[PDB]
Amino acid sequence: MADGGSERADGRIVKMEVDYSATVDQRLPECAKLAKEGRLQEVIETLLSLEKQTRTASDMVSTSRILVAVVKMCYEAKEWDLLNENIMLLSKRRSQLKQAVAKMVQQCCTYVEEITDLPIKLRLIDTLRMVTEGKIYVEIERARLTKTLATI
Amino acid sequence: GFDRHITIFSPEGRLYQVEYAFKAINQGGLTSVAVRGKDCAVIVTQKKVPDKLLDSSTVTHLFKITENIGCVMTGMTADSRSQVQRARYEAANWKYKYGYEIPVDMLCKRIADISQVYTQNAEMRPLGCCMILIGIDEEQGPQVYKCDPAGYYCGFKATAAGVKQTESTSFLEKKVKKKFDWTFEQTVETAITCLSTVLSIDFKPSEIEVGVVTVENPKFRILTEAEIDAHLVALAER
Amino acid sequence: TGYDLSASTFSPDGRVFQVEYAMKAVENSSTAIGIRCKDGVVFGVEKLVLSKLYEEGSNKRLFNVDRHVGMAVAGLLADARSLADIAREEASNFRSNFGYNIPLKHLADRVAMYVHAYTLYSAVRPFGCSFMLGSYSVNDGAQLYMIDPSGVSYGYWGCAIGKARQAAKTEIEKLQMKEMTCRDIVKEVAKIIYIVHDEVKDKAFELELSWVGELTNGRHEIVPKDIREEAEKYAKESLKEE
Amino acid sequence: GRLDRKIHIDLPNEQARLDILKIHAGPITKHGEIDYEAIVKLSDGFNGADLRNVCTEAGMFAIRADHDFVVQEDFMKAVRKVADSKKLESKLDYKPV
Amino acid sequence: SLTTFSPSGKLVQIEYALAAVAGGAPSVGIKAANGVVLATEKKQKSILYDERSVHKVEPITKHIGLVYSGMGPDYRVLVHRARKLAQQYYLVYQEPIPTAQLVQRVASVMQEYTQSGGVRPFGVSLLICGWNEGRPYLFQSDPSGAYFAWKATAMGKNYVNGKTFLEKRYNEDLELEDAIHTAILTLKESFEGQMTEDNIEVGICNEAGFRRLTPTEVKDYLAAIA
Amino acid sequence: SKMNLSEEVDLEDYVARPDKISGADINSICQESGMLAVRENRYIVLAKDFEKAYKTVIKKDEQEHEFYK
Repeated sequence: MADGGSERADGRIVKMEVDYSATVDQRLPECAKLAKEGRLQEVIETLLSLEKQTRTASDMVSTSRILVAVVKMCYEAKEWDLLNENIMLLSKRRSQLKQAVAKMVQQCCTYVEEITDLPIKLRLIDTLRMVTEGKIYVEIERARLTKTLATI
Repeated sequence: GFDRHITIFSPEGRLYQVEYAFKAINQGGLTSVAVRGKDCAVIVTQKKVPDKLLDSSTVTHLFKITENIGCVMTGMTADSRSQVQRARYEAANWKYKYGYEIPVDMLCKRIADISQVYTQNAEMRPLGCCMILIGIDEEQGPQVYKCDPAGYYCGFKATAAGVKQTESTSFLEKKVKKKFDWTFEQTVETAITCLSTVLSIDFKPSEIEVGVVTVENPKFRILTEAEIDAHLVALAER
Repeated sequence: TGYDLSASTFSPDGRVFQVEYAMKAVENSSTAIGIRCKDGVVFGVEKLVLSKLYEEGSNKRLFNVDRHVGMAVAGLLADARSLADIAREEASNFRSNFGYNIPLKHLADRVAMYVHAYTLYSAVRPFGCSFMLGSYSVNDGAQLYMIDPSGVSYGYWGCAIGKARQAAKTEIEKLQMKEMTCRDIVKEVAKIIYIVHDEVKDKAFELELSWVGELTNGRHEIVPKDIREEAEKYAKESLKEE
Repeated sequence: GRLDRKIHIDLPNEQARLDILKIHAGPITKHGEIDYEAIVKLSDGFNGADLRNVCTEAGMFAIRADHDFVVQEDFMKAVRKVADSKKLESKLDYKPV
Repeated sequence: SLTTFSPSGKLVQIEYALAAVAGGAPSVGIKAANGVVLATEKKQKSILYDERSVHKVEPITKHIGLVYSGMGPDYRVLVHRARKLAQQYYLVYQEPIPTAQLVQRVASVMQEYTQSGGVRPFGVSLLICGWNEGRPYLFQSDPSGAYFAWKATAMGKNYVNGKTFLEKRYNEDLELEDAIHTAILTLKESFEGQMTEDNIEVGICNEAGFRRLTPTEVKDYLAAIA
Repeated sequence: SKMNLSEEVDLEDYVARPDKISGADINSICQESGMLAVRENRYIVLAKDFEKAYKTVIKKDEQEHEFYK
């Protein structure tokens, strides 16, 4: 409900590296429930930012190892389904989705300096799937530009 | 002498009393919906109790017309029970003079003819209820039929009857557009969500009546409260 | 208008006004309360005496349609007598054909069919009486039902009909009749009758109380005189102290 | 082209009636032992305004017999009091064509 | 009702009956040298309905068929009466009934049902086809009971333009079953959305008898042909 | 021609729908479909908007009982 689950998520990021992906898949629906709460507009957005930073930490761990394409496709599928599994349009479209978008594009900015052509092109097409209809979408919207520049 | 009171043709032959009967059906503020699955059929009807003094077990709109067929009513209650008893009579008559479980279409056809001869003559009220049958037929699977007081009927993959008719039909059509082998618990979940989004009430389990007839259990049965709330908490998260 | 003088014609909105006039004629009459106890059914009705010239006990609205079934009347009394005769002969036909005491729900269904058949055509008017049926047995417990002239037969823990029906069922609901025995039910029903009598709106009145249950061994009967004549007694302690 | 969007307002729902009467439960003095669900359940087809009349009419029950507070019962009879008062209605939906 | 003569000598009740029929479903019939085709259009209100559940054509026997325009339950009860009447003709006679005989039987039935008081007269018009003694037969019956012989006709919605179109078409010498394609054209002239697998019903009566067409060949004739 | 209609938004499935839609209300259909698209903070209209957009505006259900037909 409140940010307490966030530090519970801290426990959830203690042993996640020790085991494999199904632990992340099992702590996923708890984050889904917290996103499904939606207490007061952006009161829930702290929990949304917390689960986004945990999944991007998992992204760091999984892209550090070979499991690069799988985590990317699973994560893009989950954030696209976040409209329907949680409240519609990731329950706010902004300040909890905006932090998600910024975190994913800075993850791409980390990855462009380290990964080869195959994972970078899969990651960029996965981002372009979201780019076609939805991003932070307030008054800048320019991270899609700054990364399609990286694509080209 | 004009036909606005008695069943006679009009300029452009408009029999006003039959639409008047349709509005009389819509006077009773209740709704039912029937959905046929791959091997199952479900009728979900909402009910309202004004007070706790009345015995809630006495109010029931679902009736076991035969051991394998279920029926449900909408309109004024007394005429509903009257045509329930008439359909019961004709079903038992068919079983006695033929010796087998009557198919759903034959009951539907006979009481359609009864409604037609009601509306054919004068000095007879043309009745004010609509009817839904659910059943199983051998080498046919589940069947869901509907009758009006005018005597019309058809075959339906799924339909509904009540005050909030049209939005129910639209929701059901946009759901059956992606039909793809409806399954039993999924059928009752979809029917419950359909009734919920039509009424926008998010009903508690003790406000509803569910009746399921299945190929696996060809005997028609009545859902109890326990499995009702089990399906509700099954559909609570989704 | 021309669309309210027949029981077979329809209003444009989908309504029948003859049966609505029948409902108004029923609610014009005085009150009556049926109640289901833990063991049986109690009927409490009040009847207004029109003049002292009556020899008392005239036109009592409580009738014994069956040995094990009692019934209560509001509305028009002649139609009530006709329905009582119909109920008696139908119970007779049942126990002739079947050989056991008829269930209350079954005979309620039959009289519902009978009263609804007279709404169908225009040659016969709808009835002007709403009635209640109470019964008890060990095979099924205590059963109570209420039927209006339109043909709606509903079971009740406690039901009321009449002019003061609103406050009657109001004070019915504020009692937990599922836990009280028949002796308490008598005093509760008497108290509610005395409350809803309304005093100034009518002349002097008289009380009628009827019993069915295991105390009466399932056979419906009127209350004894010693159980009677105490309704006023605990009324007078329970009257308002101004 | 002339009038773009048509907006219907229906009779208030049970939770809507609950919230409306709670809004009209602002200026109330009484002892709080009230099940609002009972009034909600007894309410059916009621306006968005007649609930405030129900509050007012339980208030005039309180104003007789010198009751500064309101007892819990005065609401339900008030519902009955409004019920027969709307037994003389027309009940015409009058949908737009 | 006990309807009687107007001061104009016209029965307003049967005029109302034919007016209600004229607003009914469009349908067409044609008599070719090898039999009779009947055809009708059923526009299902939604996808929810089952086309195979209720039909618009019904076999009275192995060689007699009748489509209709107008009321539904009236049509089905008249199907019951026609089937039963033809059956007692076969009971007394032990030979299959010829078309024209059951034509005047049902026309008579219309005459008493519009003559007897209390009952509102019927609001349907019927089209009858059969193969009797090699010569095919197609007739039309109105609610008033005046039966007509037609080798090609259209009854229902926008029937006059269909009648003019079959006046331009239908040289009445089509020995083959090409007139069914003409009936498909006549229905397509008034078809609402598209000529589909189920909206159009077609029935044939040939020397082998009357046989309701399977919707497979209905989709076949819908394809390629028009 | 002035709208987004991203890659697959069909129109010929909508031209076959009966019941005599007028000329002015097509402008209304496109207008409130864009309203639906902008409420969800999306700059490109998708095909999943148009069916609820269509059922929002016309709303004429049946007005003719089918046995009469």
